[PDB]
Amino acid sequence: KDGDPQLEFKVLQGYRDLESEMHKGRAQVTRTGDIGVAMDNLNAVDSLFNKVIGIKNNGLFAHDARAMVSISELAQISVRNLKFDADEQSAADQQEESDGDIDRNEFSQFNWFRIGALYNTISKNAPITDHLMGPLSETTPEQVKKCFKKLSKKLGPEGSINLFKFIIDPNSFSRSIENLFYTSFLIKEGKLLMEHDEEGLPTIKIKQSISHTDSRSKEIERQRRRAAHQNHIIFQMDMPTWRKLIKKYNITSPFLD
Amino acid sequence: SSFQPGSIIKIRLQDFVTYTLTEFNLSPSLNMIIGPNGSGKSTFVCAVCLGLAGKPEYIGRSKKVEDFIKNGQDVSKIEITLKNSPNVTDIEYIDARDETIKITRIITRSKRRSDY
Amino acid sequence: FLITPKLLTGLHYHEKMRIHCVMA
Amino acid sequence: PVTGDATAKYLLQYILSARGICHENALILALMRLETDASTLNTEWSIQQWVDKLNDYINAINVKLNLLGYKIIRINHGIGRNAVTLKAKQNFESFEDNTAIRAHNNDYAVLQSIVLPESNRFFVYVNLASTEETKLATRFNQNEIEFMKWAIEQFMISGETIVEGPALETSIIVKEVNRILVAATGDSNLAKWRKFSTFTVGSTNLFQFQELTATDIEDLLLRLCELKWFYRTQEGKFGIDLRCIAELEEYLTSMYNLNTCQNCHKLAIQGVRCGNESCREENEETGENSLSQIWHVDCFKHYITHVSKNCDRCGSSLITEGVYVI
Ligand SMILES: [Zn+2]
Repeated sequence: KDGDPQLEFKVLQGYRDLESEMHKGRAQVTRTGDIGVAMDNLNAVDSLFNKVIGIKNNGLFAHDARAMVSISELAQISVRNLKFDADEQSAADQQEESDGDIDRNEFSQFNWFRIGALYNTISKNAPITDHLMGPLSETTPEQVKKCFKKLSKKLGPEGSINLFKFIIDPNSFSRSIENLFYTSFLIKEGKLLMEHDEEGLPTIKIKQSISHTDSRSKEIERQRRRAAHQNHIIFQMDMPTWRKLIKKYNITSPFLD
Repeated sequence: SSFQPGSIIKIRLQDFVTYTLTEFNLSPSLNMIIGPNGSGKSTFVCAVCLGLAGKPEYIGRSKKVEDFIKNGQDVSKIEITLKNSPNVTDIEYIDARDETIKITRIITRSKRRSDY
Repeated sequence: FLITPKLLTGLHYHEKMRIHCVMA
Repeated sequence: PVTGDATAKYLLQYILSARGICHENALILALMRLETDASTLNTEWSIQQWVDKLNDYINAINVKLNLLGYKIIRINHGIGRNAVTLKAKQNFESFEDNTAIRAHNNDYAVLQSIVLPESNRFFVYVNLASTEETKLATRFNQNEIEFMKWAIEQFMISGETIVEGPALETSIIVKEVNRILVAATGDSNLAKWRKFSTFTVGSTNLFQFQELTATDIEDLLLRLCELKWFYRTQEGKFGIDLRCIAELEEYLTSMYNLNTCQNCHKLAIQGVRCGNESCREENEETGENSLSQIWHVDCFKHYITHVSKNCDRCGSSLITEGVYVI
C-alpha cells in the first residue's frame, strides 16, 4: 500500500461516486433528514483511507477531507432534524431546491425564477407599464535612403545649403515631416554633417562617409559619429512654423521628392 | 517661474559611455522623441535618471555609476539645467526665487557614486 | 517627453506641440 | 361580458408582463390558456374563429382605450409572418418540449398539436397624449431621454444613408429575401443587389456620448433592452423595438417626413425599396427628398405576386434595382 497507482485512482473514483451519492443524500436530508447516510459515508471514506494508509498522494488527502467536511455537516443536520418531528428554513431551501431542476452553493436560475413567478402570480399589486410619448417632447529604411540620396544629390560633397532650404518641402507639411524623418534616420548612418555658414545659418554638407569594408567597422564608425559633439538644435515644426521657415530661408522646391 | 515648473534647459554630457561631449538644447513645449537605440537612448535615460538622484535600477540596464563613464575615461560630466520651480525651497542653492539651476554631476571611476 | 523607436503616418498636428526625434 | 371583460383584463395584465406589446399567436395561446382556466372551451373552432372573438373583444377594448388617451393597435411585424414564425416555432419547439412535462391533459396535447399559423401581428397599448403626467414617466432622469433621443436621431441618419456592398447573409433578412425571390421567380441564382441600409449601427456611438460615465450608460441600455425599447443585434448593433417604433413611428413621421408602405401605406423600417436612385430621387414637384418607394415585406410579396416587378415612381428593374431595408 505505498504507491500503487491503481489503488489511488480507484480511491479517487469511489470517492467521486461517493460525492455524487452524498449529493443525493443532501437532497434526501433536506426533504427528510437521515443520519444513516452520514454515518455510512463516514465509514466508507474511513475504510478507503485505511486502504490509502501507506499511500501518500496529497490529492487523496484533500478530497478525503472534503468528504470529512461534507459528512460532518450531514450528521449535524440529521441530528437537528432528529431532535424533533425551521420548517420554513427547510421549506425555503426546498423552495429553492425544488426550483433547482438543473441537469438533475451559488444562486440558481430557476430559484429566483420560481420565487418571482410566485409573487407575481399572487401579488395583490396590479402590474404596471410605461411608455415614452410626452417624455418624448516603403518601410522606414527605404524612404530614409531615398530622401538622403536626394539630399546628397542636391547638396554636394562640400557644398553647403541652409538647413530649412533642405528640410522644408513647401508643397506639403506632411511630406516635409516625412522628409525630416528620413533625413534624421539616415543621419544615424553618418554620411552628412552640419556646419555654420558665414551668416550663421546652419548649412548641411556631405560628411564624406569613410568606406569601411567590414559592416562592423562601419557600425563602429556610425557609433563614433553619433558620439561626436551633437549640437542638438530642436525646433518645433508645425504648419505655421513650417511656413515661417519657408519664408525665412527662401524655400521654393521640394528638396526630397 | 515664467515657464512650467521644472523646465529643463540644454543638457551637456561629457565622457559618457561613448559621448566624449554633447549638448541637447531641449524643448519646454513638447518632446515626441522617436527613434530606436544604437547610441544608448536607454543609456541616455539612465544618465538622466542617475544625474538627478535617481537609482539606475528603475530600468536596470547598467547599475554602477562609475561604469557609465566613457571607456578610457575615469571622469564624466553631466550638466542638467532646470528652470527652478518655486516649489523647490529650503535646499542648498535652492529657493523659490531661483531661476535656473545647473546640476553638474561629476562621475569618477574611483567613486561608486558620483559627486553632484 | 515620449520615447518611440519609429513613427507612423497620419499624425494630426497642432501648434503648441513640439515633435521630437531621439537619435540612437 | 363580465367574462369577456375580465378576459380583456387578464389580457392587458399579460400585456403588462408583456410590458405593453403582445403577439397575435401568443395572444392566441393566452386565449386557450384562459379558456382552460374558464373550462368554456368548445373544440369545434378553427383558429380563425378564436381570432374572430379575440378581435371582437379587441374592439370593445379599444373603444374604451380611445376613451383613455391610450390605445392598442394590431400591426404586422416587419420581419414578416414567416421569419417571425420561424423564430417563434424555434421556441414553440422549446415550448412543447417543456410542456411535455405538463402535457398530462388532452388540452395540452391539442395546444402542442395546433401548429401555429404563421403570423407577425402584435397588439400594443400605447399613449396617445402628451401632457404633464406623460412627461412624468418617472422612469429616470432627463439626460437619459435627451441622449436616447439623440441616439434615435443617429439611427435615423443611419437608415437614410445607403451602404453599398455584399449583403450580410448573417442577417436572416437577406435569407428570406432570397427565399421569397426563389419562391416567386424560381431563379435559384438570381443576382443580388449590393445596395442596403439600416439604423442598427451606432452602438459604437452609444459609447461616444461623453456626458455620463460608461457604467450608467450600459445599465440604462440594459433597462431598455429589458424594457424592449431598443434591441441588440448579435453583431452588437442596436435598433429600436417594434412597439417602441409604433410610438415614435407617429412622432418621427411628423418630425422627419417619413414615407409609409406603398401597399399597406404604413411606415416600415424594414422591407424592400427601389435601388434605382431615381425612385429615391426627390419628387421635384415637392422639393422633399423622396425616399424610394418601399412596401412592407408582405406588401411587396403580394404586389410582385399580383402586380408588377417594376417600380411605379421610377419603374426600375426591381429584380436588380432594389434595396434591402434593415
Ligand atoms: Zn422608382
